[PDB]
Amino acid sequence: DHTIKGFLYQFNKTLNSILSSTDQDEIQIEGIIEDIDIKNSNITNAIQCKYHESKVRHNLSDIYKPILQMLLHFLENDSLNIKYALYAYFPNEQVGVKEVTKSQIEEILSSSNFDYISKYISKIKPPKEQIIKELLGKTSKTTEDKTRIKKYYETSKLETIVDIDKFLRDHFVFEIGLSYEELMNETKNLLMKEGFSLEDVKDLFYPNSIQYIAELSILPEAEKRISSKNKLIDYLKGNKKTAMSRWTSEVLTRKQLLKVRKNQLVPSLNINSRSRYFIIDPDTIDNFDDEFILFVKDYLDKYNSKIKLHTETPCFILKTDVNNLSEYHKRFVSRNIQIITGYIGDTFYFKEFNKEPKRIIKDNWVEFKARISCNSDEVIKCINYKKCDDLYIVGGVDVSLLDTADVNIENLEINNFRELKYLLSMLKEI
Amino acid sequence: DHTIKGFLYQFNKTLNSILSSTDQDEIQIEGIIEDIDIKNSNITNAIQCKYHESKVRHNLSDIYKPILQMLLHFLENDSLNIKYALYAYFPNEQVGVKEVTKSQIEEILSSSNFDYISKYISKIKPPKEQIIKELLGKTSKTTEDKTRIKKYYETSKLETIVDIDKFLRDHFVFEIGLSYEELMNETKNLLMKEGFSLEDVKDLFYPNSIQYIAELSILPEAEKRISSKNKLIDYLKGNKKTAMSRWTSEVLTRKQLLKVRKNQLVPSLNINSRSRYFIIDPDTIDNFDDEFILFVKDYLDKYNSKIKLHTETPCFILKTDVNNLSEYHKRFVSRNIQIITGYIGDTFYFKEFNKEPKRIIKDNWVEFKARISCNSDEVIKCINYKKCDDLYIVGGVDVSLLDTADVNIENLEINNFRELKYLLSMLKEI
Repeated sequence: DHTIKGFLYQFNKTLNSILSSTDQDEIQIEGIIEDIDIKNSNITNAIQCKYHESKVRHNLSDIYKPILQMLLHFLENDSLNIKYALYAYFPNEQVGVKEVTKSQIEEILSSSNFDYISKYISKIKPPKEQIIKELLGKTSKTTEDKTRIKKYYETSKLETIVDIDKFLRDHFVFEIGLSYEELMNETKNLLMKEGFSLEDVKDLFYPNSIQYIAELSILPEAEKRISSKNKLIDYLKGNKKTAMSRWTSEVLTRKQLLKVRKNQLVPSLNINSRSRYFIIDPDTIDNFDDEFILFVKDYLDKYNSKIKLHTETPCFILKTDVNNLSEYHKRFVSRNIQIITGYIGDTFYFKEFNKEPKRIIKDNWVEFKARISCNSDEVIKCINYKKCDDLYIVGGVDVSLLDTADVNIENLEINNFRELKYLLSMLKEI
Repeated sequence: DHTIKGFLYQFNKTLNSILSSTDQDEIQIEGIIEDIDIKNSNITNAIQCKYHESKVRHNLSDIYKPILQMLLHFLENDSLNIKYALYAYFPNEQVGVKEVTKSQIEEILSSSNFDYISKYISKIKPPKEQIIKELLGKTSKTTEDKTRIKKYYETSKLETIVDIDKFLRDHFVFEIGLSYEELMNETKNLLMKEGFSLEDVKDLFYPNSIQYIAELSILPEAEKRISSKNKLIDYLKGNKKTAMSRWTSEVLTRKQLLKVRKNQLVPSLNINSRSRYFIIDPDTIDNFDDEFILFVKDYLDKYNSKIKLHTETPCFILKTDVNNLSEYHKRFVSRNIQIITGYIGDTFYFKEFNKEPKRIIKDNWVEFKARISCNSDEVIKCINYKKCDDLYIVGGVDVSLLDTADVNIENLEINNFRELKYLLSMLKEI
């Protein structure tokens, strides 16, 4: 349980650092240098997280290995402007920056542990004997070699290549961290300052952020572990918006939702001179064949009846084959409705589909009142050539090949022609 | 990463067990006996979780330690009706209950590892020599003592106090667990069976449950680690209800404020011959690039559509650079909207920007319908040269360089184009 609590404390510290950083700061979760690597414009901040709730008092030996690792990294990267930080929590130690003296650092380098001497102290303090260097260079070290190295490092005085004074003065800082509960509360309060309420932070934002940190921690690739405050905020806001939409679309009945959609669509439908295209899937509307002609007749009677005012010809695109289009053309010509399909036989003609109808105002005559065709590639090229004002999609037809840039798209979720007529304001009440 | 994945797998298994258990079952996360301690009315179920994704084939030695600890606990608690379960995942092993024979158990007790022999095998198989008993009773054991104990337990045949047959028949069960992804999917499906949707579980319920399990696991008190399905369900439902109450019914303040602001702004928007200047910061509006053109088109359709009545031209000033202005110019020209930017290449021109548009009422032609430039000093000077009636500021752009003397300033606090359309009376309900 202690390891899990330490991992949670490290994740909370990383989240707090992400929240407290600016938009220009790049932070690497489980960074190359330490647990938290904050990359600013000129200074890189490396923070090591240690949890010591079970320790009554802070001891120098508790921070031997981390300080040795930081010293080794500083020795290997002295030319880099990296600020090394050690974030360790102790229940009985006052929260704040704790100074580490040069004598304490020298005491760390004099530790009798063989692992530390072989890993970090040897590189910090190179041995002056070639035999000891060869022993340290062995991949596998026997017990006699370990004892010899330990005795040599305990008895011999070796110079320190690492500039301890400069490291402590500029590139090192030790801070006594807050408790796990206090750190979590501070992180939640930081989430509060981002416009998020306590309820939202407690329920959604904090667990999602913790899961995001945990997921980024286990990624083997270092580049994929780089995150930022803006990215986390955007991810949380997107999740919140999706949850809001999903939860809101569960209370209102069908009629209220349809009324809301109709009120949304009225302003665009009130304009006399807009080009409106409809993409319809016949299999999502009940009794499409028996009712399609009357629907088009009513639509033309409402929105394409005034010769002087209504200037734009509507277009209807259907997910069907050419033979059904010919049958619909027969049924339209039988009812004295003039349409154009762009098909002569089986071939499609560009210059027929896209021609503008001729008007004689005195005779109240328009050459054709609507365009009706199928969703073939040529027809979609015709649509893309002459971009429409409003593009209504009925039945979830694949719009992947249409150019939808700067085109107002209105997805209509209906299942019968009564609903479609109600949404387009051609009926007063269902 | 392997340890973190194993901890996540254990937490997912605990969550799945909690979901699958009945309302009368008490489950202790990180229980005294094993990882999962499900306490029924008369039978206590102990589950040990192991993750072995990196192991190609399951081996008996992989489960030596959990089985030995389990056998020792059963020996110490033979009078209790406790059923012990081993939940270990292996990629190449079929999911289901796997039988462990008595010969395999005897092989486990014959393991050559000194740690197992001294910890569990010694208590399961007591030594018949008092010297070995005294050596095992020592808190600190030297290498010679370890070697002597290992040799004695390897060479001597010792009887087993624990009833292996009864244990295997009644109090033991070994199951090959599912994969981490499969376990997570099953847990999410179980959460779906409680009345929660898939996305709701993914965004809120699953992270909340995982955080709850993690928080309960690290609790030092065993009693505080006791959980149940009803408690978790109630906690999740309370979190969902609080999130609902904070998200919905909070729109009242925003909608009422927006309605008040709209009513404030209506009187000046109904006059047909006013000059209106907009200063917009794109970073304060969601999806500015994808929605700017349609917003300008709608504003021109409502306020610059009547040639003989709408006589003034709007002016949109953006906090961007010249290249983005050129891109927007391209995009406007592609949509047959005539705008003037005042830039020929990279040089601003005073006389181009502030020329009045020509009109031919017979052909219904206006030379350009909008002015769209950047917030450069020259553009600000052009704005100051010809003073406007209404000045609208979006996003709080710096207006220190503008001559605001005797100018009606209307600051609008919005975060999306839908709200702006609502305020400018181009929509009737958000």
